[PDB]
Amino acid sequence: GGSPTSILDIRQGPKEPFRDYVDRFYKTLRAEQASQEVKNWMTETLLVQNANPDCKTILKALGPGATLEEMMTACQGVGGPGHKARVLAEAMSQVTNTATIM
Amino acid sequence: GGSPTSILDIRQGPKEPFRDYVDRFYKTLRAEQASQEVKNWMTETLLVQNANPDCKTILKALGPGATLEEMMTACQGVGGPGHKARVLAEAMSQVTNTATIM
Amino acid sequence: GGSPTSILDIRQGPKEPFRDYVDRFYKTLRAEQASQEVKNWMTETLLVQNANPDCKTILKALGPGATLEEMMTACQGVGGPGHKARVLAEAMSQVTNTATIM
Amino acid sequence: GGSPTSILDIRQGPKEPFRDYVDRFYKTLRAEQASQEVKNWMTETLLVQNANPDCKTILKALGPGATLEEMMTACQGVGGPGHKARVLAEAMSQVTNTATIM
Amino acid sequence: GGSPTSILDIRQGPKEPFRDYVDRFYKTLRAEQASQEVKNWMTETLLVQNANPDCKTILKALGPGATLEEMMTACQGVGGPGHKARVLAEAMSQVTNTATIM
Amino acid sequence: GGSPTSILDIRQGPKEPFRDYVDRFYKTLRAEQASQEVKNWMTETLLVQNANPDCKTILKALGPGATLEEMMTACQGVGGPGHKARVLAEAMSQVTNTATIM
Ligand SMILES: O=P(O)(O)O[C@H]1[C@H](OP(=O)(O)O)[C@@H](OP(=O)(O)O)[C@H](OP(=O)(O)O)[C@@H](OP(=O)(O)O)[C@H]1OP(=O)(O)O
Ligand SMILES: CC(C)(C)c1ccc([C@H](Cn2cccc(C(F)(F)F)c2=O)NC2Cc3ccccc3C2)cc1
Repeated sequence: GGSPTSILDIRQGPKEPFRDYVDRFYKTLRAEQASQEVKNWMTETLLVQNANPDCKTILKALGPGATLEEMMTACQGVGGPGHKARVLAEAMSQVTNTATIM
Repeated sequence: GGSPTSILDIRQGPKEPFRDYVDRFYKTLRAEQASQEVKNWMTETLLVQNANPDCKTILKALGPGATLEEMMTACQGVGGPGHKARVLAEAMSQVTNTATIM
Repeated sequence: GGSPTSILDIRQGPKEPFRDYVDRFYKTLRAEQASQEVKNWMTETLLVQNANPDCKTILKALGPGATLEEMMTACQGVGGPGHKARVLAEAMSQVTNTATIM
Repeated sequence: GGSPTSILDIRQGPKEPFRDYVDRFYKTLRAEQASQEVKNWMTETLLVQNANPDCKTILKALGPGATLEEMMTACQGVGGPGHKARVLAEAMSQVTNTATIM
Repeated sequence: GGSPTSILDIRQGPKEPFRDYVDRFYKTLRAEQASQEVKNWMTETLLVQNANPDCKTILKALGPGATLEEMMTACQGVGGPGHKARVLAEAMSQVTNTATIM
Repeated sequence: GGSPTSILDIRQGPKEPFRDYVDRFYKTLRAEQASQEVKNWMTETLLVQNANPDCKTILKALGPGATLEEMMTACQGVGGPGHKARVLAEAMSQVTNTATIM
């Protein structure tokens, strides 16, 4: 997108949820002086790309075409139980098994 | 319901308990021009969906038709580490032996 | 007392200490319009039932009628080093051992 | 003690360190209307008893008669890396060995 | 580097995201009275050495020459589920294997 | 120490990084009433002894005579993801290995 402040850097921390950040990506767009085509594009390309790898891995898992409502339901668990319950055990139970890796 | 800010996005944080969020859902509802029925429908359909996979996993667990008194009570340990006394110990002990999942 | 803001909903949080809730419950009772016996009925009836599973499980353990000095201390362990150093960490081996559960 | 607020209940949270609370206990003493000796008695009896089982277990370990400088330095470890590193690990391997407990 | 309060110690906290700190590194460069060449130099020379081993280890992961955009995406992995779940799931299970180490 | 607030004992919280505690140790030295030599004498001794057992052990571990700059980078690695990744990884199996301890 490249529009100042609004999308070149609007990013989601790790504790910052996918839900709170989308506003950081929207409310901030309101600040950029862009055309609606300039913004809507910014919501498709830069949203998924510059936002929280816990969830980007979910945005490419759900994959494109997911409405934000889809990236919303799944990336809601970003957090200690929803995601982290599944994130700690995936690496923990994988490498333990590292003699054989699927 | 699709009413501004409340049912379009009122949400429950992964650290935010079933109570703080319930206050929000109830609060921004006072911000949308809504009748008594406008809000009663808004509670059942969105609260369960747009709210923290922890409580959301409990609300379905409660079985629809359970008064909020129950969504409150069951989702009380919902919590920062609270509910999770059951969430981490399971994910950490079901996947742990080899591959057996029950 | 079924008093507004004070009992019907006063509730201790998960990340929350027995203190601040006890303070919430206490501090607000003056705020309700009740009779003296009523309030006393709340300190004994609600304070245990509507507060923080790390600690509620304790209150039910030390038991009703136990001096607050006793409730306090045990529930002051709630919170990382006191209650936490013990329980899930033990829950790891309770379900690992799940073939046999005592 | 019984002097209003200061020593009847001044308590140390679980995550709250020995210094943050000791400060509460001290400062709150300045506010009570106690004789010089009243307060002196209070610093001893209530500082060790109503303060965070992590540090309280330490104050008992150091042994009564230790100056606060000693209670302080020792209790500073209360916290995740210094005190928690030790108890989680010990509680974990002490009971794992459960057939034999020393 | 040694320029006024910018590079003397601008350091990323262990829990401070790369993103949050880097600003303290940027705006401070803006905040000092340096020449344009000094600051450009201060970016590469100083941002990596003084930036939180979680990310200072990532800046090693990208491999020098990566545009900061790469440092941004990569260090965005700094965080609990992405970078902490890897050091928690890796370091714990590696040394466990200490009979044999690769 | 004995100078006001600064060196009598200035202390670091567990989560308090070397940037939240030491910074205090710095800003506060400008306030303590010390001779130019005093402060130089106090910046060495008190800084290492009264600060965060993780980092305190680091400052002693690098070995005296190291520049503080050498203690700063070296103590910026205090922290859960960074520092706890290393000690959490070891303490758990250090004792598991208790049949043989090296
Ligand atoms: O900082 P501590 O006193 O050592 O304890 C913390 C704290 O728990 P408390 O609610 O009891 O204060 C965190 O709470 P937050 O303020 O981060 O919400 C909790 O977080 P979670 O509920 O999200 O798990 C965290 O756990 P973690 O470091 O896994 O985020 C847990 O630390 P311990 O599990 O290490 O005791
Ligand atoms: C090993 C130790 C650090 C001590 C430990 C173990 C596991 C717990 C908790 C389980 N548990 C235990 C006591 C009190 C509560 C409270 F206060 F939070 F309700 C609670 O949930 N379950 C976490 C919830 C959570 C969140 C994110 C990552 C891991 C876990 C496990 C906390 C601490």
